[PDB]
Amino acid sequence: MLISQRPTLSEDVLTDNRSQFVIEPLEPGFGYTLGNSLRRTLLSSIPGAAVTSIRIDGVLHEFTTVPGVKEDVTEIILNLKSLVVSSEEDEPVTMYLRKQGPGEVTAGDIVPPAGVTVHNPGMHIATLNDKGKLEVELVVERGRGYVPAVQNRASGAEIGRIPVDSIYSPVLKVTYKVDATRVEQRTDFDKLILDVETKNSISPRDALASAGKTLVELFGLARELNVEAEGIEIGPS
Amino acid sequence: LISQRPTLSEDVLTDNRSQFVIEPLEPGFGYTLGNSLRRTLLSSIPGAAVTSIRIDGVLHEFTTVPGVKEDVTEIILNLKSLVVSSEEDEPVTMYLRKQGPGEVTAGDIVPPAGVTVHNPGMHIATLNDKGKLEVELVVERGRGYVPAVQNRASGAEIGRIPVDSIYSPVLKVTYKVDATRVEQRTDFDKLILDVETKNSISPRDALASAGKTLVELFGLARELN
Amino acid sequence: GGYDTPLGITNPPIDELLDRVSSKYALVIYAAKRARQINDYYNQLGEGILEYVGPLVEPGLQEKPLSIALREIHADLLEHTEG
Amino acid sequence: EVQIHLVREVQEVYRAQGVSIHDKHIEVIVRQMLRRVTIIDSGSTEFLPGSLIDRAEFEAENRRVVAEGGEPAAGRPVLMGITKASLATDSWLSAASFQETTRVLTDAAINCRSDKLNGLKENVIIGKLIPAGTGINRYRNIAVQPTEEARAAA
Amino acid sequence: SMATGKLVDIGEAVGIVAAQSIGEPGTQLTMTGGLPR
Amino acid sequence: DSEAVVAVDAVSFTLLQDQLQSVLDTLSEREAGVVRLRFGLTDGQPRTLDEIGQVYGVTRERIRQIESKTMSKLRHPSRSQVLRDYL
Amino acid sequence: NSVPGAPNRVSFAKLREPLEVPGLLDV
Amino acid sequence: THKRRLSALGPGGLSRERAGLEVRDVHPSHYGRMCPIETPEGPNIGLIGSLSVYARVNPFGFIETPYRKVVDGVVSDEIVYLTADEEDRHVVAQANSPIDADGRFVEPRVLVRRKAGEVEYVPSSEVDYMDVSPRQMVSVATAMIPFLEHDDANRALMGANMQRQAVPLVRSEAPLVGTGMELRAAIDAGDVVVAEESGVIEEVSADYITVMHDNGTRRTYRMRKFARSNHGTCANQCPIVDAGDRVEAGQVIADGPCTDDGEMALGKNLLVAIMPWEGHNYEDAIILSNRLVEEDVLTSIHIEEHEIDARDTKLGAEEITRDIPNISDEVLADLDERGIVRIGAEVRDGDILVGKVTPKGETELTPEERLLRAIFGEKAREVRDTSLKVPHGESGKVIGIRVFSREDEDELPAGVNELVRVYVAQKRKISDGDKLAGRHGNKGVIGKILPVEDMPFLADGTPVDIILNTHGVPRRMNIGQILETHLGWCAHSGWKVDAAKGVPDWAARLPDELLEAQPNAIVSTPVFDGAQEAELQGLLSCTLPNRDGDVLVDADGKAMLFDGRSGEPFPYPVTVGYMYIMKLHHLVDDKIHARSTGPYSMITQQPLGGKAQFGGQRFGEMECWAMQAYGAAYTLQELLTIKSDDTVGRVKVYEAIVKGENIPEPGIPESFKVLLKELQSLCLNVE
Amino acid sequence: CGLPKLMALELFKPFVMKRLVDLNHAQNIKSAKRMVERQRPQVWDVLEEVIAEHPVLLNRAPTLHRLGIQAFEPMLVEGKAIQLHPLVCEAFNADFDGDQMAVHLPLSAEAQAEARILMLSSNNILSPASGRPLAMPRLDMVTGLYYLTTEVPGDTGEYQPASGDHPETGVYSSPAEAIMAADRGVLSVRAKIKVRLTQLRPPVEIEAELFGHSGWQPGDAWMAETTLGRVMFNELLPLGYPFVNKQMHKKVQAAIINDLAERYPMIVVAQTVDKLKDAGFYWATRSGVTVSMADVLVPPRKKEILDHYEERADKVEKQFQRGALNHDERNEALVEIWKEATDEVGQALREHYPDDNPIITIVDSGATGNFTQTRTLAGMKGLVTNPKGEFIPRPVKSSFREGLTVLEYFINTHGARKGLADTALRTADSGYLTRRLVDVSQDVIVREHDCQTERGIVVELAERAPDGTLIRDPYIETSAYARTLGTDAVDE
Ligand SMILES: [Mg+2]
Repeated sequence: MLISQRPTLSEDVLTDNRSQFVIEPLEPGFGYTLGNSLRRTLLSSIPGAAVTSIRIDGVLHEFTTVPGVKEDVTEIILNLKSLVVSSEEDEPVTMYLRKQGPGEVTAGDIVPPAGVTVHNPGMHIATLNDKGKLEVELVVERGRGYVPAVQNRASGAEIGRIPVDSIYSPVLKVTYKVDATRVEQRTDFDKLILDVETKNSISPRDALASAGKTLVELFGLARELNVEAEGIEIGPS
Repeated sequence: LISQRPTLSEDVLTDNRSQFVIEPLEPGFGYTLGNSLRRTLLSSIPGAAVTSIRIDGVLHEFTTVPGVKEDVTEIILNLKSLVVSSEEDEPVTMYLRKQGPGEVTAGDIVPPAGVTVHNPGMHIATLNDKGKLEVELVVERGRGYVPAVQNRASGAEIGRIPVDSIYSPVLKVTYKVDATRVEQRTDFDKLILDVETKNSISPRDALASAGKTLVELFGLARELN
Repeated sequence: GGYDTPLGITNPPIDELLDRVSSKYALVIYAAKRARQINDYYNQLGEGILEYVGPLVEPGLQEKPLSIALREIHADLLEHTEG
Repeated sequence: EVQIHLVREVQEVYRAQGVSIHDKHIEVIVRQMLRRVTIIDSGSTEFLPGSLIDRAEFEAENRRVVAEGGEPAAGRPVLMGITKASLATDSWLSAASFQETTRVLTDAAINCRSDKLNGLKENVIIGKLIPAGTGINRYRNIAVQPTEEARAAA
Repeated sequence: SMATGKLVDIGEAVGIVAAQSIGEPGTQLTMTGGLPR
Repeated sequence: DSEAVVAVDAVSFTLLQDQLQSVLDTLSEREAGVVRLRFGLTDGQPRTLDEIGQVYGVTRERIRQIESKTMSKLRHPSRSQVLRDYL
Repeated sequence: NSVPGAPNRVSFAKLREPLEVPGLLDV
Repeated sequence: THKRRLSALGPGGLSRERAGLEVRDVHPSHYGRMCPIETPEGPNIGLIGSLSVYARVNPFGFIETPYRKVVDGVVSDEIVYLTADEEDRHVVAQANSPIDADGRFVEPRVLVRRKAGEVEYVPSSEVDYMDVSPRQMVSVATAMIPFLEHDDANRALMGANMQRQAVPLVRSEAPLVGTGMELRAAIDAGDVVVAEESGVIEEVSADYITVMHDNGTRRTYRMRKFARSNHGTCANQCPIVDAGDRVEAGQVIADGPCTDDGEMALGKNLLVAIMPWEGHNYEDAIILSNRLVEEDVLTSIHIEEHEIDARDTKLGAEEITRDIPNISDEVLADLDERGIVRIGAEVRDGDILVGKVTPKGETELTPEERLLRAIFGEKAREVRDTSLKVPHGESGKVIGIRVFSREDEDELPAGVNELVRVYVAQKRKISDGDKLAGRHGNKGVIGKILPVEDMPFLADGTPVDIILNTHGVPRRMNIGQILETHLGWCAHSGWKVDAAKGVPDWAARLPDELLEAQPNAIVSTPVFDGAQEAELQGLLSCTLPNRDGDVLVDADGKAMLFDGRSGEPFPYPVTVGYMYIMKLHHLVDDKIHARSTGPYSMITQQPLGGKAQFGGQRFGEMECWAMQAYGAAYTLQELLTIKSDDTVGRVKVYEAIVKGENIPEPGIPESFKVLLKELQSLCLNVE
Repeated sequence: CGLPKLMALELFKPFVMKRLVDLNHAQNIKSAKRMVERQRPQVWDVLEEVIAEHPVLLNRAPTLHRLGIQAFEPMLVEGKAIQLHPLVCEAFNADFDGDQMAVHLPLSAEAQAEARILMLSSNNILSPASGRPLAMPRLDMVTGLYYLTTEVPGDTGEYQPASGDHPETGVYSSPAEAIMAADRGVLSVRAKIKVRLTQLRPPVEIEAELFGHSGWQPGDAWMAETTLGRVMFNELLPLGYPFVNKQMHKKVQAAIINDLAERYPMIVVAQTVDKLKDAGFYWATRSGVTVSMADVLVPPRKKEILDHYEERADKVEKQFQRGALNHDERNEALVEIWKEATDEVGQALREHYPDDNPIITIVDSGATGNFTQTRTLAGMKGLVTNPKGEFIPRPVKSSFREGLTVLEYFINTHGARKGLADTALRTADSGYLTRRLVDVSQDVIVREHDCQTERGIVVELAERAPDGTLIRDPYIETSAYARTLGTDAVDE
């Protein structure tokens, strides 16, 4: 069919990584039809990397204590989890974080092996009391979406290694809503309004594009059943 | 990361319905994808339904035909149950003459070449001896429900009777996911979808049209950015 | 301060408007007389100029006069003296 | 004590039904009840004994009468109900719309009582703008002209 | 003034407001011990 | 009251008068003066042919000639598309 | 029952009321 | 129910105000005589009652009542019509008393109604009169409320008053659950053509039925097809038999407006949830599936009667014809050659239903008008134009015209020549604003008509039709709606009590032929003798599946609704069920109204009054108080001067708006000037 | 305000006539009038531009108090119903049982100014009677936020700190990760967790502790153990506002909105109220407050309680039969026994319902309905009034879930109809009182910024306690609050 009007994606750009997309107008009502799907696709369909298992010498059994530092183990852990780091190896790569003497360890202090690339080198991770030794090993594999603390597949994977959560999604928060643009001459067409806020690994402009490509591939499965099936053709780009 | 993209196999149950199993998917994504397809299928699948009829002995919708058991508005509601699928966009017109005592099924509708009724056994009206029913039906491609296009807004004569339209091959749709989500995080959904068209076009035919509409709309935000 | 943006009828924020008039009533008559002046301005463009000045801020495409008056009041482009 | 009694005794009811009414509203009402005084002794100053008059106007009459020879009229407070207080207003134009329009209007005629149109019920009736809200001259006669600095620009 | 939160302005017909506020919740006055009181 | 002002008719009548003045003054001076003095559009009284002649010093025939010429002139779709919706 | 063109509406009533409802327009 | 009405007010009777609070009460002698539930909830409570189901008027004008005289604890059948007095002398039992299958009671002690209405336990030796049956204390309407004894009297009253306001739908489905009264009080309504003498159908149509009696003589029942009711509702009667069938005497043979197969049917059976969905069903509102609008499940016909006459005036004679003053041909296209419209022509607000012209005489023209007439060369046409234009906000086909004529010798009032009435009809869909309401008082204007896809659907994709709110259920004490909902789901899906090992305990005293019940099978729980709660649970636990292996409603009576809009499921199971809801006659189109300048009163110069004309809403004293309390002075002056009374103010303001100038300052109101002249007329010098 | 376009097109008809004669859609005024009469298509697009920024009023007879009239911004809507915003129904006293509103229209420039500044809705939050807020959330949204902010211990993914065999597994690196988790099936919205917030000003104590001066929130850091639900809630409130971390009961929400309205500008109070409304509905739906008759749980030991008190009242009646106590004595004795029985039944009932029972969730949250109504649903109706006013000594003994008997319902009807009739008479007399009051005090208007007197009454203000303390007087909020001191409060 003829779409009878053409939707548009007029991006607006808030603070650097919190762009706000809109779409309008839409047949009543496809707003919800694609909004929730696009939300899930953003939050849980874009490839990305994260830390998975960190290990801290000196912390063998008591998971809340660290010599020479201020923050206990849990503060170091939820510091590490917010470490935007992209990787291009489809396999778990280890990393090493060392810094002796008193001071303030930062993201730049981790010495990344080949392939990985931190995207926030100036990040406050912890502080060292007095000549402290902080020996850390990170494991940054890559996946999709969000995967909770993967418990040991074996009985004991490693006494030193301690698992964490893994925020694979380059998007961090997405929210939407719909409206009622031109209910009379446009006859109640809806207006989707996204709010993607991605970590500075990749911009929302590209995150939305990758999500769109994944969704169009996914519905390609449906469309490749009767190619000669009359659908609602939107018209020329 | 789960490196095997999804696949849409099919399970037939009858002619007018069938199950689609789509797997694997990302966790917590099966329900959303299912509702997406459902909202599409159930609201934007173009079909064909009668738009307006005109019976000889009647000037409007609020009277009765001499001989017919039902009255005109009853006939209207019964005709608003038909399932007929056109092929071109021009408003075709099917005919229905009938004389003498007898039941009047939709099978008695001689379609012009290009359309086809998919349930001739439908009841329409029961006549008596003196009954003469002679009605013209108009058929038209469309998508989704649309109310009675008024007469004065049109140029029709006094004889026409507008009728509501239900342009919808689909009849009922549901789904359910089977997320394994074992304690290894190798998790996936399995969107077992369920479709039941109203016999006008097969379920895979309808699902194709829905998927095509989606592949268009999501294409809007794909690379236009 | 940065709290959120109004929309439609509520812009400018009355809690910034009332920062300038003594009470709200004076704000109402203030906006009303300024709006009537602006309307006289638009109407008297038919004949020659007169001392009726205004608007001052660049008005919207099809924007009522009262909204222009309130936005000007918010911008400190007017003065009033109570009776 | 009578004020403190009326306020508290109404608040007793409105609390018992579980309701909030700030006391100042009831106070504004009661302050109308306690406006007038009775005239037990006219002295020799233009006052009918057993009659009712305003406390402020009573004070004014005595302020005048302490000069030109003293006969201070013996006044007493009266707590008169809301209805009788309303009916004995100053504006016959208002006082006629409350109760027994005919009776109030006829003796307003016999007094030849000029009204001044200061209330609200009068201005609302004769279309004149009400003396309240934005009707008072402090707000009703504002002047409004563009500040000189903006006039210079445009 | 109970409505604004600031000092009452200089035209508020507080008499009428008081009358209204007293006679409004009266309909909820379920009950001498009630509305006739 | 079936004998009251429809209240859109009054403003419509004012607009009628205004556009009518416009269209009449789209013509020469004598033409407008003849039309107005003929149809009382300025003093409310139809001034007859001879009176229009004496206020112009010409014959009744001159007056009727001028008015008939103006009458044929006014009857154009050009001069009439603006007016015709006022009836 | 007792009305011939009745649709068979099953009923939960435990009681057997002796009298039938009167001629509702008798009044 | 208008018949069978007792109204204590009237000539001779006591009036409204003069009637104190005493008579409004329910003295305990009203039992069995005047239903304590049904009554107008307005300012006439108590002053209008309806009779009990079984009551009967004493030849002197008293309200007798039946009882079963009992002797020795032996319940007889000698039905006695005890009056209002002699009931006191006796001691009156209860119908739901455990009779020992022979007239002997079972327990020794029995409830009884003593003289002044006090309740006691007497041993079974004093009891001499027992009730004929329960629901004796209840009127005709209230007997039709399922599960009445669970609802509070407030909401049951509201239900019995909203159950007389459903509008006869076009489809008229009977309800899954009811009482016994849906049939007897539907053939007694009169609006169901009843087979007079038992015979055989010979020929039918949608207009008449010709029953061949057993002996010779026949009969043809003329259906009423689309007769306007007294409130604008259709009154179709389609016949419900076939050409070979055999009807017994006293049988239903033609449905009425709200009858389905003879019995009452005041609405539809709509799948309903009880969750608060997205705030739209906020505080008694309702959200709807769009399926109701598509499939016309709620759709009333309406038939309005327009009427004009041609009078004999002094100046001449009014005349009905296409001849009209200045007017297009398009707006006179639908009329026939002689005025009146063509049967079938759709109309809209502002059409010419009857072209009717009257003479006007002469008026000194406006010279500008004369110039325009000259320039266009049009005549005067001294006939004034008063045609019958359809009023505001009405449309739909023109069913039929009924035309009268003095010439055709039909009698009319004097000074009249031709009285023409133009029956118009329109098929109102349901629509937000309309007032749906259950049978339990639970009412509420339609809040939003959701599309069908974004409606919380079951596991089978079956959407839900409406979505009531929960917060309206508890604090109104009308759990009759919930019990009806569960029993309706049971009546829908059909149950099969597994009598594998004897009969289950809850169904020990269920009637037989309720162990299994087919799908879509109607039931009926009469009012004070119906399904107990235990019976409901017992049914609901076995509620045989639909098409797959699917018991959609768990034993508690709820389900896992899938959200239609978002997509996820709801985290907690929601109640579903089939709740029978009517369509009250408070449609939006009968209420909406607007005015920007309309007619004006003659005597006072104010806008006219009421939706009949345009008119404008009252602006009483309380609103003046409110707009003063805000301190808004100018708006108050507006509303009292240049929208009501400033006679030269109105046209000035309309001019000011239309030209875009400033609204002028309002002049003195009109009512003040009139009041001033009245006072000066009373010899009161006002100056 | 919602507004039926078919009605707006008739209110604003002069305005639209002008605006579409200015545009060259119609040569004159007359054609535009007839065009509106026909409703040619572009008239709608003109109607939008004329309705922009032009406020309309909304009466609701009976106009009891000053908020009966309010002024909204009209925005077009399909249908023919004036869509009203749900937060103003408490002011209008307007449920949606069919009640009808009246749209007036302001015309003059001054009139529009009044309707825009004085009578707008978002500027009238607090009742003029007692300064409480009336945009405050209610029936649905109260339940919504209650369910959203409660804390369900033992729920999914809680803060379960136990090392030696695994890490804490309760902390979430921010509300962002928390929401990601909750979208997955890991965290429940209400499980007690330990987020690490950086966008919500912490409570007073933790603020003073970690930061001291003022942790200017903006970009800080700190960890507070709450639900995710409370985090999403405190994102509704403004930035500067402290964290809440409680269970958003209706009294708590009233207190929060009072704090806001008395310390922030009105344009922020309005937006926060609107946000609370949206979140309230959205979480109301996910609450699952439904009323199935399998959730009106009867107190399982109702029988024995009734039988005990029936023994008591039966011995009282037999004593009457002995003549030891007269008629009125036995009536009063039975009345007291059945009051005692109703109390015992209500006690048992309340102790029997779990704390997440819908019928009791609604009531405890303060959303609607007092416990008596739940007691009447399940349990006992207790005593029913006589038509005269006295209590019936019968008394009713069946909850509406059980269904009554004939006599029971007939006795209930007395109280019901007496209630309705008295409601009619009472609403008619309240108007009488109000009319008298507006008569008395119509001429009491503020006329001077200050009279500069020295007198003035003295208010109680939390009388001393015997043990020695300042117990706050109960009714201070109405006599003490919102006043101006005459003298100077001195200490020690
Ligand atoms: Mg209501």
